[PDB]
Amino acid sequence: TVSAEDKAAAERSKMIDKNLREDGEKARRTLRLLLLGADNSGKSTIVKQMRTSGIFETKFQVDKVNFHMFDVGGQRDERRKWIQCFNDVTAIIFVVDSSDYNRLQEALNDFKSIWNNRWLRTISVILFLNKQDLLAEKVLAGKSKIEDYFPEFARYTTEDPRVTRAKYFIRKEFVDISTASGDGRHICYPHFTCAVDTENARRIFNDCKDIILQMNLREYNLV
Amino acid sequence: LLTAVVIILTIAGNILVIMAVSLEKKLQNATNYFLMSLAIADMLLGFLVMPVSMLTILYGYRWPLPSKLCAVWIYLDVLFSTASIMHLCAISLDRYVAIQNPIHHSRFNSRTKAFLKIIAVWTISVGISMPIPVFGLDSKVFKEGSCLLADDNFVLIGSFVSFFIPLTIMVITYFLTIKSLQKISNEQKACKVLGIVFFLFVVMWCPFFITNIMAVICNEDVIGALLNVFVWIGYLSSAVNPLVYTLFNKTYRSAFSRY
Amino acid sequence: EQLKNQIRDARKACADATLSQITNNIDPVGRIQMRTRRTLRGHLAKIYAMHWGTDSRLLVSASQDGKLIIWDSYTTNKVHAIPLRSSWVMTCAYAPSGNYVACGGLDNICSIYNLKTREGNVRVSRELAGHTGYLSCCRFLDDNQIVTSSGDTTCALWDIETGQQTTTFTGHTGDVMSLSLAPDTRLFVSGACDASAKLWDVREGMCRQTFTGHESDINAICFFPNGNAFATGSDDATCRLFDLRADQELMTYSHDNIICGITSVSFSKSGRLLLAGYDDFNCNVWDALKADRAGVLAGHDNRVSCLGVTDDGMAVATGSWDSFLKIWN
Amino acid sequence: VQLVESLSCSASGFAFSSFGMHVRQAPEKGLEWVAYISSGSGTIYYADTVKGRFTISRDDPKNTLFLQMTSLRSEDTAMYYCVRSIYYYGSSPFDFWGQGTTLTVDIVMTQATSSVPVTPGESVSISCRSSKSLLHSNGNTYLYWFLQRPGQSPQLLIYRMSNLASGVPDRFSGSGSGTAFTLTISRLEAEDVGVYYCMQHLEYPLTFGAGTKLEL
Amino acid sequence: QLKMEANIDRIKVSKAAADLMAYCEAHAKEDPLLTPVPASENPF
Ligand SMILES: CN(C)CCc1c[nH]c2ccccc12
Repeated sequence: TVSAEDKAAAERSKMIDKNLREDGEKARRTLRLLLLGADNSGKSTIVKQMRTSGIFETKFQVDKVNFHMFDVGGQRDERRKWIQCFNDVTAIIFVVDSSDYNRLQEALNDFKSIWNNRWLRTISVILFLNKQDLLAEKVLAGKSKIEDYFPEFARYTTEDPRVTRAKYFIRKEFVDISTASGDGRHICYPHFTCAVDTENARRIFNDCKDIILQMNLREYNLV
Repeated sequence: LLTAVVIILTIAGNILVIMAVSLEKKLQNATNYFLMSLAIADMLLGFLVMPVSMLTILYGYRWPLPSKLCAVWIYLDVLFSTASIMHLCAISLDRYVAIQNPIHHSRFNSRTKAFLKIIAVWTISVGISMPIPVFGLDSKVFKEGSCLLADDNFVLIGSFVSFFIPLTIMVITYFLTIKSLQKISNEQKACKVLGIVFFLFVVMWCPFFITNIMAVICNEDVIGALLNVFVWIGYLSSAVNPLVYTLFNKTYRSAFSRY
Repeated sequence: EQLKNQIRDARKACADATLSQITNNIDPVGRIQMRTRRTLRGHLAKIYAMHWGTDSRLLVSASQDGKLIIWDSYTTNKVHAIPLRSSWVMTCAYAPSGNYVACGGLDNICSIYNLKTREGNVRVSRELAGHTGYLSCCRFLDDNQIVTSSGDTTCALWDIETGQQTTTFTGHTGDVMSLSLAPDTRLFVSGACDASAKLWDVREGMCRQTFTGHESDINAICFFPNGNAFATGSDDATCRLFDLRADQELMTYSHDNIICGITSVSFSKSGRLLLAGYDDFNCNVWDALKADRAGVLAGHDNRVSCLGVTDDGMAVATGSWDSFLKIWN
Repeated sequence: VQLVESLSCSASGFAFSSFGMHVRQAPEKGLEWVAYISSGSGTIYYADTVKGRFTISRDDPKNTLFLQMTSLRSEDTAMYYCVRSIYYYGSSPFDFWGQGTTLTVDIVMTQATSSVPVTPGESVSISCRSSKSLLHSNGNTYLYWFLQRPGQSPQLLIYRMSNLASGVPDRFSGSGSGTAFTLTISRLEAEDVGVYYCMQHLEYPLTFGAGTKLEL
Repeated sequence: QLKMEANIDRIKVSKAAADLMAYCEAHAKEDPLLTPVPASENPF
């Protein structure tokens, strides 16, 4: 009760299924990254080797492993709705302003926003503090003290040791928001980088294998 | 005697694992489909072979069943044992390539790998046990009123490829996997689980294979009385592979607490 | 805002009684049992949007994978696979005549596809630009006319041949998630994160009415079959029915069991049944008059993005993040 | 979208791999079927008469429908043009035909009158019955029509007796009852003249008729 | 816009309710979902 037309349609339909399977398998080889920085971030600056108003893409390959980075110029400040699409990403890189202190409270609030979103729980975060050399120059000058901006930072215990202590203090400040959920499916990875680093792609690459390693351990019931 | 509890718990654990796989959509990945195939290979052990050994034991090692099922029952025993050994051997190798380089394992992570792995281990399990219908089948399978293997060249040379090679692969693979994981607490929990699984596999199946290998290479009543308990200890692994390969996962613990 | 407060008293003066009192004396809908008669597969990622064709034999489904596929419902056969420049999509629309399909995404462009061409491929006749942000809904008034909704707080009507906005609807203060076209096509409604649904006249280019009864953003909106009322879907886990002529909320659909947001809404041809899709992975059918949940259609393991009732009225098609779309009759 | 031939049949102006491809016109009589190939070599079918002595081949870079010949006989000699289709809900099959070549070495469909006199501006009907009931379990009727102007390869006009192919003047139309069918033409003009052939596609072979002719 | 919304002819919600019932009642029998369509008639 099936005609030659219905079977010939089934031919090109099953070829469509096969072509969709092949396209998907080609896509799964790639690993997807979403780069959010509020401002003063250096989002272009992080990876320079390789480099459409709504979404802007930079793509790099390291060790024959292809990474897709997505940055949005078009969208407004508030990011509630478009974030829901990017729940399949491998990681979300939050680049933050190391230099200035007044930004840092709002930056930590933004970190809490990306971390605590209901749809983005499973994803982890890879964190770079850009312009840390510029931060070190200013703190070595010592005119402005970030310990003034926070009373807890006023009394803190851990390049000069003082600048290193302040740098580790702001790093722990960013980690403090992330540890609170405690689920363990998602862990933030702090990293430090000056404006011009030869490869942050290495750090992105080792973080990605760490995340995939942990998900595979979870999948195989090892943990 | 004590084997009835083994039969009952072998039924119960494998049935609960199958039921927890079937009505959960969170456990539908390929890694867990291989474990579902293991529970398939392990349910049939406790209902097709172990009651036969039960009424063989209760009859004082004189088999009340007809003589036509001796080679078939031995073939079923060797098929289920080699399937439930090769399953763990492939699980350890997959675990190694998923512990060493997670990127290249997740690149090819699909249901195709599970289908190829299940087909390979089941082809191995059938092809190891296939000479027992066609070469043993009654002098090679029946002896003194009991159904025991007596073709010593198959008992020794079959145990080389069906156990001492996949054991050599578990030894080299556990070494490399624990060296790679030793190179943080999540990793150490997986190290403890891997150590428990390896140090239970080489404790629960190995005594039977060194006993029968030594009995072929060489006190007959002593070796027979050792075999009559070490086979049941080998059957006790089927009471464990449903339990210890799932119960360290939170979803399976919740599913078992539901029932 | 003094006139608004006077307007607030004015609406209260206009309505004598709530809908719920009048609804009480009618025969009950009873237990309805709808089991999925088909499930459609081949989408390898999350499905954001589906639209039913006028024939009711064809639908189009958009997904995260970046392949927009047109398939035939009854046989389950697959008619087309459209490659997309943008992987990111939130909208798909099926033209009333059926020659045209529109695709909108985070790229801030609505891509309109002519299915029929020499060489028998799907080609984009026009890519429509002029929106500062993502397009959240698209609907065809006609073969040459399309109205778009977007996160700019603007809705735009395009002439596809000319290729630029002939009118701009810019009364909203927030991102406009959803848009519904009336049966007569001359008026349409749109809902937004401002938590206000507004009645838009297509010809004038102005907002005739604004209705707010929602605590949270409205993700979905559907016109009543008569065309005098409509229902909205929100993250408030509430579906409210407003009437155009009365200019007041007639009734609200809420339950203690469900706290999750609505993601879709649609009406049966009677309008007795407002089908709704929830973030709880379950779809509930409500007696529209009494606001009593007749039954639950639960075949989806992940959230239902989109729900549509056929124009003939036979079936309900639910597309979800579970990556296969199930027809229900 | 042009099909050229040299059998080799080179296709330029479309995506080659997306189409199916398939006809023999006798010098004495009308169209009769040769062979069918799907898109990317899905399936092949033959009628018994020309079966086993011909081959079909596709190559994506060369973009060509191929005929290699065996058992050459006076039946083989013919004028053939490459015929194609696309199948989905909303099918418009047998849309476009090749230029043609000349070489020199089951359901029966026919309409009663081989030659029809024509008067301008007057409606007339051409009826060809079908052996197997065109109506199918879905409700899609597989009845088709063509027109071959002399010196030009034919074109599609009407499919299924309720749907009319685009690219056709709307005057031509159809009416149908179960397994008994009557076509409706109106306002016949110049360039309407030719030989009209009708077809049945419930199951292969493609049962093509000798057809009827419009005579001025 | 507020003048346009203010300049709206307004009608009793009860009358609008009865009108809402009327269309439902007229097309209550027609729609397959409320009353189960017979099996042979349904396309699915
Ligand atoms: C008794 N059962 C545990 C034997 C299983 C087995 C696996 N491979 C064999 C080779 C020879 C004899 C027995 C076995």
